[PDB]
Amino acid sequence: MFGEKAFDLLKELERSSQTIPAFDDDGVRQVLEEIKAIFEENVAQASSYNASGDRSLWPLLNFRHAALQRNKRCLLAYLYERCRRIKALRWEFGPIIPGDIKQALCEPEVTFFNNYSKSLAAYMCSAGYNQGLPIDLTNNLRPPKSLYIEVRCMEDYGKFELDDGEVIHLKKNSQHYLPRAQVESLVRQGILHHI
Amino acid sequence: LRNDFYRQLVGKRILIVVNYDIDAICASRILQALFKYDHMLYTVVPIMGVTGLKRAYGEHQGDVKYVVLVNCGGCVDIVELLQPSDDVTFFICDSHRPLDVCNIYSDRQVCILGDASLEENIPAFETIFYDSEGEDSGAGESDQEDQAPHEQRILKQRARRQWESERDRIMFEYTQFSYYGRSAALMVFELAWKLSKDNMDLLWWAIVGITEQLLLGKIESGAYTLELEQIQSHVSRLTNKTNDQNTMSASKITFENDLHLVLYRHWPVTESMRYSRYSSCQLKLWTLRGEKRLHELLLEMGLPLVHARQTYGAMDLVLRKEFFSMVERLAEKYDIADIVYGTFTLSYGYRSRYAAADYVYALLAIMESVKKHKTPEDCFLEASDALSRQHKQLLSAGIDQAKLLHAAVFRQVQSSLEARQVHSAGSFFYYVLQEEHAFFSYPYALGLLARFLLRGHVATSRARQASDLPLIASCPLNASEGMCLLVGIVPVREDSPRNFFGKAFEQAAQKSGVALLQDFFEPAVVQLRQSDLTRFLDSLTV
Repeated sequence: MFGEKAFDLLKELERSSQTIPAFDDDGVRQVLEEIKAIFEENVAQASSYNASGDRSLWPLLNFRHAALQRNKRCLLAYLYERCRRIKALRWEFGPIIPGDIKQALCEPEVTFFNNYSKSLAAYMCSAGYNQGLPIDLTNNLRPPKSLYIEVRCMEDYGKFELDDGEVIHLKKNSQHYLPRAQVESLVRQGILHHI
Repeated sequence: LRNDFYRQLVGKRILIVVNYDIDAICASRILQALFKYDHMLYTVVPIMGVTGLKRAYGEHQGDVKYVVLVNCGGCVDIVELLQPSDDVTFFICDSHRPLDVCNIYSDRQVCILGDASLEENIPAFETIFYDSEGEDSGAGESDQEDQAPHEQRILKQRARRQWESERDRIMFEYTQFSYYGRSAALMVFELAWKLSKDNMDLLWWAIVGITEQLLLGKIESGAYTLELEQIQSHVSRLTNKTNDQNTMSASKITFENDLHLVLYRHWPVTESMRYSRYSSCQLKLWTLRGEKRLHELLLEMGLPLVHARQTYGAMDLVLRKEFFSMVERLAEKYDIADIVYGTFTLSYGYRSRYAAADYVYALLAIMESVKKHKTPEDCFLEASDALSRQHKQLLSAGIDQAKLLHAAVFRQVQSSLEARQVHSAGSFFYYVLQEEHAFFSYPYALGLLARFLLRGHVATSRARQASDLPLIASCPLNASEGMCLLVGIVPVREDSPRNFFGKAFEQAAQKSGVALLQDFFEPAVVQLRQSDLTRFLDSLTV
């Protein structure tokens, strides 16, 4: 408001807990149309004879400084909480099943997202094995059993199961030719509290 | 017998459970637990109808090997129904026994659970596909021109003579009457009992399985006064504690001789003496007089009236302990004889001591034919998620729902009877109905409707001339734009002489035939158009 809105900025995701319909790129547009409205004054009097080198201008310096503080750190929040919750579900699956939308990528976030994906790439490479065994770590926790059967679940959408089946219809009654490598992604996104 | 086949069962499977039942869930949750024991993942299935089954196999159209269906089988020559069946392992275990033998033979892809004191169909196949007329088996199946290793064509005459003279017994099969047979998963209990499984809750589940259709009026027990030996012999003989049973959780389950009047335990009395058939009809309470004869029995018991409108659980002590200690002996002499039967009971803990059948009358009431369009399968998934010891917030809601239905039932019976809606209409009795209820949409509740009117009218307004005649009923579905449901039901008190109507309605279908369906594996049921029954009823008289 004069530096308050970030609690309003995540509110696009207010309902999006684990029953999420979809997500969007809210709250940047007018808000960084600000920053080019203000730099004019922030560097207006740089070593100027506008006041002939006098002490009085010290509030202006700190004005710029705190403005930068608030802007940058709300940016860190709008970055880091997005990455962190998405990192939770991205530990609940690789890039097998990515986000519900991939339309709310705040455009530069391609680098951000994919770098963290390559965080897990490094993780896989060094960990698991020295050459790198991608170590099955947070999903598909069945003890050694059959490889190919389907079962019942509870209505997920997004429909991104590209893994090894023709079309499995990943919802309740995703009940078709499912191999093990097909069904390798789900433990908790809202799917199989019930076989 | 699968002490030998069960060691085949490790690889992948599909566990199907055909259309909704209490035999179903009881016989299947046990197998769920079994198959999560030896580390296999598997599949449980809902069936809403045989089309759901064919699309299910279509939806499971792979080469899955150990495919299973339970409590079905009489639909097709299932080899003919099932094309991709080439050498796949099928399993039946159904108690609807009167099935054709085309399904039994071809010993690759079926499992003949043929075991009974009835060697009644031994040559039953030796002429149907083995012989033929108007078609080298060296029989009528092959050529019939004096080429098969009084006239040249009396071959066919003797062939059809044998054929039809034993269609005297083929028409006896599937064309005179239907039933069910034996249990749903008591065989499965004794199967698993070799594997050292002392799951008391499994005993309770199979008790639920039997006491559904232990209803010797609905479906026969037979084994009953023999299972008072058998089931106790399963459980009673093997005692894990002779001295340590004063325990909190799941104390080793018991048996006692109690009654089948509805919900004696959880409700007050004078409304719960009112909703059963055997206590009501034999005391005739929908007329005013029945309250008086009831009252004069309450005298002889001398319970208080105020108490008889308090919950049995809510009464003071000594009456509520001495209740059945009295009723069993001074009810035999006052028109009612046969509510006392053989059943079980146990508590989990301290809350209260559930009644061994009082789940099924909540289960039957969990069939919520709601307009959300999903709820039957969700009702299944709730039901099998109910029978445990864990989920219990919902069983009370089930009881509440059940009782309010059971006291809505009568509300229509007085309405229908004393207006004399009992249309005779010839050789049988006949009923008709007009608009929809969420109560009695589906047919289980509909048979429950019929089986109060029936006893009431047919017992009380006639001589003994017509007390043995059968039943039908309408039931509309404003759900599906007008289909005018019907169900067939039997005459009075003939336990073994069960339904003619395994097909008998199909007489009029043979004569004229109008948009008839048999979508359920249940035979005792049909489904129609909205009002295209009247001429079909004129046909369906004889």
